[PDB]
Amino acid sequence: APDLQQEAEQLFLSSPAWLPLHGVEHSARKWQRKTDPWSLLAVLGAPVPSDLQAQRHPTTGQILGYKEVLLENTNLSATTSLSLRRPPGPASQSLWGNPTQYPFWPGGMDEPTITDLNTREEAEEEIDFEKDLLTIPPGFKKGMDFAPKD
Amino acid sequence: NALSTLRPEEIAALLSGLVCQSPGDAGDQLPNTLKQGIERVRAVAKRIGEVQVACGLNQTVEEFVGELNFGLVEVVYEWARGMPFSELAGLSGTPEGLVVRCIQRLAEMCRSLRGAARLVGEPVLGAKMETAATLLRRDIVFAASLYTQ
Amino acid sequence: AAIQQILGKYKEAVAQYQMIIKKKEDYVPALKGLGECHLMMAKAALVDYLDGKAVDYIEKALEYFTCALQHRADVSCLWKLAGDACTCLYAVAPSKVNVHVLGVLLGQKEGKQVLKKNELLHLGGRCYGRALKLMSTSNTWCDLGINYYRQAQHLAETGSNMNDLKELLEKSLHCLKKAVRLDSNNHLYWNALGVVACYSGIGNYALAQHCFIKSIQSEQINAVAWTNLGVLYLTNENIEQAHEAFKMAQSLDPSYLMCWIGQALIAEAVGSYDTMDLFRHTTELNMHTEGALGYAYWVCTTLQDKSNRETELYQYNILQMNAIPAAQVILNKYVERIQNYAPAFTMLGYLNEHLQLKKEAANAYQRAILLLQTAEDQDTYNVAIRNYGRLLCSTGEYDKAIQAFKSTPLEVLEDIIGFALALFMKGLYKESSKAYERALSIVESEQDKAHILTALAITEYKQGKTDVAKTLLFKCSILKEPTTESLQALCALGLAMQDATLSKAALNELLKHIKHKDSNYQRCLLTSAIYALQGRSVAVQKQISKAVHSNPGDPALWSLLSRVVAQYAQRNAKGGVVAGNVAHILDSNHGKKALLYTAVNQLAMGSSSAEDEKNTALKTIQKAALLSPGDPAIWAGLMAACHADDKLALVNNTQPKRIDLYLALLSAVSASIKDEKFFENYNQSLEKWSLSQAVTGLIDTGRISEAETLCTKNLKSNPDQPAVILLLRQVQCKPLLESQKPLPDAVLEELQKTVMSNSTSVPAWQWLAHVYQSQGMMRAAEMCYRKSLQLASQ
Amino acid sequence: QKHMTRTIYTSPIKALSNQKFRDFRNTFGDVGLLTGDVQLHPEASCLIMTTEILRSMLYSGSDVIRDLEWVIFDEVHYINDVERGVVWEEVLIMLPDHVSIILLSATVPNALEFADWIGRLKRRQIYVISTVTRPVPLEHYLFTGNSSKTQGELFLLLDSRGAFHTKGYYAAVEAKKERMGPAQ
Amino acid sequence: MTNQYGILFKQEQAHDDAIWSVAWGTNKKENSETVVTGSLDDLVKVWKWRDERLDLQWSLEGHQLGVVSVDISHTLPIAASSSLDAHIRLWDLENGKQIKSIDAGPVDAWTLAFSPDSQYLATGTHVGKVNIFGVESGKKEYSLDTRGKFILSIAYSPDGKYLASGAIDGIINIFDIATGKLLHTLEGHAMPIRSLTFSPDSQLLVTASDDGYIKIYDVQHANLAGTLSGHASWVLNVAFCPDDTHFVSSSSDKSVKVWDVGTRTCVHTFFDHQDQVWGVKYNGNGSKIVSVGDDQEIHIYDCPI
Amino acid sequence: MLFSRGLVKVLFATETFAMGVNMPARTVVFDSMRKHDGSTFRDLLPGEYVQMAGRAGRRGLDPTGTVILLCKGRVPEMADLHRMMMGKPSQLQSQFRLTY
RNA sequence: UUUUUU
Repeated sequence: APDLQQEAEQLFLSSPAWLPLHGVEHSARKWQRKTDPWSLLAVLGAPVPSDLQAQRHPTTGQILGYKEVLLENTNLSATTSLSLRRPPGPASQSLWGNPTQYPFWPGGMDEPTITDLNTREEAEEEIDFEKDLLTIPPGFKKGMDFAPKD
Repeated sequence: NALSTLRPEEIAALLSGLVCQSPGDAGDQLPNTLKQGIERVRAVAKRIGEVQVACGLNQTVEEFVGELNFGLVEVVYEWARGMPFSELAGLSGTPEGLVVRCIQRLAEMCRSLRGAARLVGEPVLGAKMETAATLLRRDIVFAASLYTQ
Repeated sequence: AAIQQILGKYKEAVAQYQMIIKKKEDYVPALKGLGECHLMMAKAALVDYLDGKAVDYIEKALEYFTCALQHRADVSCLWKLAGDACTCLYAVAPSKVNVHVLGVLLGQKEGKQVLKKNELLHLGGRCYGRALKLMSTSNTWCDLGINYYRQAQHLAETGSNMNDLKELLEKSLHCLKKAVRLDSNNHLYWNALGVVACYSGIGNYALAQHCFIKSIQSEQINAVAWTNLGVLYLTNENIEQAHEAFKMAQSLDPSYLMCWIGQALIAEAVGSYDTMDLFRHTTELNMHTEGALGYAYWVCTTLQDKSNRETELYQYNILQMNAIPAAQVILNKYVERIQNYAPAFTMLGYLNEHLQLKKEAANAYQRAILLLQTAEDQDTYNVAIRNYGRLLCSTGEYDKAIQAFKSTPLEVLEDIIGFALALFMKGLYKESSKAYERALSIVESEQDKAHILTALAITEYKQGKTDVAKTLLFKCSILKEPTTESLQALCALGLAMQDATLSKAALNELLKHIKHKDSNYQRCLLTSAIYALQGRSVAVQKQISKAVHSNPGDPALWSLLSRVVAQYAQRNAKGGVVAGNVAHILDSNHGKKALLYTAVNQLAMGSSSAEDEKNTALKTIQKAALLSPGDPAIWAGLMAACHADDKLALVNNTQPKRIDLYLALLSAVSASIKDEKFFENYNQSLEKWSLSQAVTGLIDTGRISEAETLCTKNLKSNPDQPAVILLLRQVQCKPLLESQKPLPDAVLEELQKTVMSNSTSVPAWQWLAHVYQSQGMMRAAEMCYRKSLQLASQ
Repeated sequence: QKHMTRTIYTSPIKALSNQKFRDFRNTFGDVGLLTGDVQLHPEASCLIMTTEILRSMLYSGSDVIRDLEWVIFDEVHYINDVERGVVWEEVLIMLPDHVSIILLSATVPNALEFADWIGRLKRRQIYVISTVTRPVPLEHYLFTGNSSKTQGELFLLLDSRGAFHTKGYYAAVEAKKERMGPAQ
Repeated sequence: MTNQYGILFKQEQAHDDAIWSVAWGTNKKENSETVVTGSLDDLVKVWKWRDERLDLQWSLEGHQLGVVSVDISHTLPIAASSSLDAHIRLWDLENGKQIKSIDAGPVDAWTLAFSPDSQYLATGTHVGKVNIFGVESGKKEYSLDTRGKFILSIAYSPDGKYLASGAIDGIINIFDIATGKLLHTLEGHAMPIRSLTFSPDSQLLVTASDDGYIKIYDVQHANLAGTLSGHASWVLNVAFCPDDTHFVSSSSDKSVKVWDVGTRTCVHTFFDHQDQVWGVKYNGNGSKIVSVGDDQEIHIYDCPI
Repeated sequence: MLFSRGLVKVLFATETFAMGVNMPARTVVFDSMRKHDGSTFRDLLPGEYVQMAGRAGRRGLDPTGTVILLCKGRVPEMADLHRMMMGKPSQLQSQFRLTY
């Protein structure tokens, strides 16, 4: 090791950097805060309504060709539907202890009775988008009054 | 705000009062923080039993609060520092199976609270329950079963 | 493969699809599956802020989709998936998007093309339109509307235009309204209409509220719609009702990110106490931009306030939740996503500075400099220059630091002080002195005045002029209260001149009224150096022993005691070994020096043990070499240990081992010295000792020729120095006198003459006396030994 | 295992479902175990669980229920417990219809008023099988100390044919009378 | 919710002094499972994990000082070792006898690493370079250069085309083997690195410095994906699992942690050693971990898949 | 695991061995008739006794199995021995209740 | 004074 005297001289008289005058503190810097809550708006996309399913020769079935057909059980989710047609799940997931997920139907219960027969494809109902706008959220007492846009 | 403001080696001893299933008593040689946290926990239980009995339920406040039976607070508090089992065996009069069972039933609850503090939005309880769990399982209390391996 | 894709597990599905494709190449369903897997991988990549991986994945997905569309281009789902792929790269920081599209997609099939962002989004719109042409469903209508929305958003966000994108927005509204009327029982279409309707270009809030309410009525389990109402109310100064909407949203889905961020924003607005924790929770869930900036802001603000460091806010949260590293990672991701905002860069520089990552801090400040060239406020540009220059000076490149400090008005204390230090670092001591004086003029907060006086003393001392430095340091002492830094500098200044008069006075002054200093190692070092100055050389060790008695903790003190016993009074070798061992035990990071010193003490001791393995000098020096292979002392210690082990084995008479490594160790010593900043005298001494030891070791083992060539090369480097020439004489005269021979008085006289050249060295005299004894001139040997004794005693 | 489906074996006692794990893994293939702390192989086709875990993954979906064929309720006479009998009925109610049930028991009298409840709670017929006459029958003796040095006399009070013997009781009581804490 | 981790075997005193490195190799096509360890001795003992226990097979030795790094090959039966002895002698592993000996001092080699095809055996020097020798074909065809400091860690990507190098003072350099050109230099930590590892498929590079943190970079860009801080002292090794989901780290605080890269959290900690743990590795289909420590012991754990 | 290979010869078990494990043995010997439950000091109900007694015979290694009662304090009081040693085990009740 | 599980 070096001798004590030069060790001390290097430690103190080598340069003025070691002084508290030149440290990382001793500036008292400030920053300004700028929030942006419009970034929070989220729009999700619709699923694909087609699958390209195979064909089967009516006798001794063989795949003649692949034809596209319409899927039927979309818009069903694991947290809003309780049937064995809903999408599998989020991912590999905790086996138990999961709120926000639905059990399957309990076996003594079927609970399916509805037809709702419109089945149109050009079913545009002519909704009015500016006549009478509903301004009360479900559960509140009052909404907010925005000025009409001309 | 009962549990949030304690050390991680104290929240485990405070929560040991829900699990022990052993003859119970209070203590003397206990810190002040534990001896006051026990009172806070007992007050929260008293409030819950008081809103239970004032509705039509038939379970008296005393019967609800009597499930809280501390008496392993000191033993768990000493266990979660690095103290080996032998000194615990000397410490107090409970059979050494009923102690390993209580510690095993506490390290499995201080891990579902890690899951619930992340759900409420309490990141300081999550970081204390994820410590009080890793310091609680080290030795023959958690020896692997012969059958399993 | 399809089943594996359904359940996640994208890599296995990709491998299976590729195995299928190798056999058959035109199999459309396999191609479609491969494209879909890559698209999903890209979206997962964009959830973490990895924007390069996503671009790669989408490029590959487009490859597969065009390959599939070549065979059957009548199917609709393929075109829709192509449009999905093209439009999922919004908000990916353009100049990061260059996509190698090829073939049918751009109408005619020519070669390849590299597309930028706007072009990619436009191609996406074309793909959805073409898919919709041949199968008119609602989902494609809604997706086309969203794509037009993204195109308008990109045009506005680059400030390229405004009011010349109106037709694009009206087209988007037309498509979205068509989708809603085609099936008015789907929460998705109403929600998409609501989001688009409140875009800054349209600004129809009544329709937006109506759309969000309709979406909620359609499906009660809807966090997205509730959070969208919360945002709408929050921006129009309605904190209470927005708070209610956010509360409903998180009640329905506790792990949705936007609602938690909204709660944090509301807590910040009304000035609550759990806003920092809310931002931390947001960071822990997943990486959003707004939560990232909020958490970083709060971490920096907490670091500024210096009344914290007992609070259990600073201590627990910051130092046991690792807030600083978490904030740094968060800011890196944010900055790569956004990259046109300066405060983010300055906070990143500050955090990097606290992690002592100085190069990265310089880069951050540099980018902030580039952004801030033109702005309404010039104060932030000057502060950025000061910080960048200061960090640049901290790690080499002094000229760049000087240039950076040039481009600012040097009128505030910070700029002048930084300029002075950069100037001093480069050289130019007079310039630094002038700058420090100029800074001294405009000074408040007398602590800084004392520090500037101390800096003045140091800088002029460098030139010489110790008298003026001394008077200036006394002038600093005349201030109301000393600073414990002027006193230490005064002691060191006294030590630089070999006079203990003022050093003792300064030390007594330092001890007298200063207790708030908490180093406790520096005072001991100064006290010991003062005692050594007077040549006492036993008191030194006694003084350090006193210091260790006071504070039996403090590994540093134990390590220093071991070092001093090795250097001064090496007759307590055993005690030194114990002290080094204690220092090493009482921590781990003092391993390096403590092991070096205990090894040297063990060398001095000899072999005074029970001939026990695993604790000899060789083992400890090897342990130290594994810990820190950087200093040259460990390698020199290794050379000494090998030689000593050979002699001990020879005494025990079993076998010499560890024979030929001296040349490699010498190379290691020189290479290691080359990178040490400055202890010049010590480095020169170390190199000289190592050279001598290597030559002697080579002579002993028996490789005479290598010793000769090494010595000759050293003399060929520089003119003669009377030390190495003695080494050359020794290597020369080894073969002769190994076999009996008489030597001629000419050679013998020459050797004697060479020895007088380098006097004041007892070894040399002993070796010459051995030569005389070998030939046999006994009385002459006696005289040479007598000279060595006289020299040693003096 | 022959049909590629999955099966759940559920036992109430934490220590009883460990050697069952050992014996089912030694006898055939893959057998996962799930308990309060153990989680060996939650991907096998013979998961062994305590009923409070199946009751907890019936309330959510858990996507294991999609592959079941059999649920082997092991000790179904714990329905009579006072603090845990509600678990067995939350499970037997919430089970979907495509999952067949096996109920091992311990010779209760009203087995047809319980299988009838499960038969019309679901809408499937349930077959009741009941046995008697266990192998290796057992003779219930009575040992009262006498001539403790070597001699030991055992009085028979119940035999391998179910016939109660009052003779053995009288002989035992009289020997006790003639003979008439840790040291004994 | 975590899996069932635990010890299977514990060799009581393998060597006579500290054990400084370990390599686990499933070299042969059959089930061989050979473990090679080097210590503060000359010994380079070659163990075999046969069915449920380690049986010592070779005790081969030719070194003069302590061994600082050992390595094994996946194709051939072969091994290499370097020491403070200034020699890189490479063994045979079948008859237990030395094959070659390469002269190289602390200015020519510190730590070993074979190629993916077991052909080149790169090492890190003192003056900053990386020296690539040639096994079975002589010595020192070429050296990659990074203008830096002493270099401690060397890693090869499993698929080839990447070589990474940590150094004293922190900086990290990534080369591509195809052309030998520096891709990019990370600034990383502020204290020595002394361990690096790629992931299978080579898209994730994991460092472990001297200050306690474990950076997780991302290759083909400069993105870092997080900082893992759960140790209480230096970190001395990181080994990445055969499936790209976990990795194991041994620190100088007597503890072996198992992380997972999906959520960047510590699943299980092993508290079984009694002194600094200098080496951790996986095996083949990663389901067991070997850990050699400062106290002379060899632990083998059980990490079920 | 040492009782399932016959390397241990006498086991001083309690009810935890009667329920939680299987491990058949040759001769089961009781020690009393009444076990405490909840401040009651009740005697063995027919359902319990059958289980512990039932794991007495082994499989093909012996003709029968002997269950030894070990009355020491007073007379066995055969009246309660009748209802304990033979008796309908228990009906199958339903402890349904509401939890939160 | 027996026994127990998320």
